Amino acid sequence: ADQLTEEQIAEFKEAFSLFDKDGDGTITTKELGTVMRSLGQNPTEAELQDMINEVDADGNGTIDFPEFLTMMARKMKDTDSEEEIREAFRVFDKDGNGYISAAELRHVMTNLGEKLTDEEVDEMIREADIDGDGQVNYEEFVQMMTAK
Ligand SMILES: COc1cc(CNC(=O)CCCC/C=C/C(C)C)ccc1O
Ligand SMILES: [Ca+2]
Ligand SMILES: [Ca+2]
Ligand SMILES: [Ca+2]
Ligand SMILES: [Ca+2]
Repeated sequence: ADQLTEEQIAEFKEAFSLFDKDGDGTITTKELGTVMRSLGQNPTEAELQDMINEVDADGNGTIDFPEFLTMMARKMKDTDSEEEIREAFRVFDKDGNGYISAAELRHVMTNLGEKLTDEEVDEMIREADIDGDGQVNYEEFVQMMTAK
């Protein structure tokens, strides 16, 4: 009956130590690839794999913690985006009473570009999602992103 639970939040908290679990403190593609299990199959990493090494190839396909927070901070917007996404609810979600499915989401992602994989969302939304029915909405948008 309860959709929001503390357990769900703990997942993100635990994942924090999961990345460094490999060693004392290090962020590498191997660590990220591990998360693939919780997501079953998230190409998002496959395509990015090259992107990570490219920008990370400055010294090694690994990123230090001091830079990890900065990178995630800029890449991921704080929870304050909730208000910003609020305006996007009407435009992003025309139906309003309805939610965007994975199939419809793909069409939107296509218009954006093709830098990332096309399957990332199709499979990521399939496993990582408890419902498995794939659905995106304003309420979920806030939980989707959380830099802090
Ligand atoms: C540094 O590159 C990395 C960035 C992230 C951050 N992860 C994300 O941004 C997940 C992608 C969000 C998918 C959005 C789908 C919408 C259209 C519904 C994780 C690991 C990394 O290696
Ligand atoms: Ca490490
Ligand atoms: Ca680095
Ligand atoms: Ca929709
Ligand atoms: Ca869902």
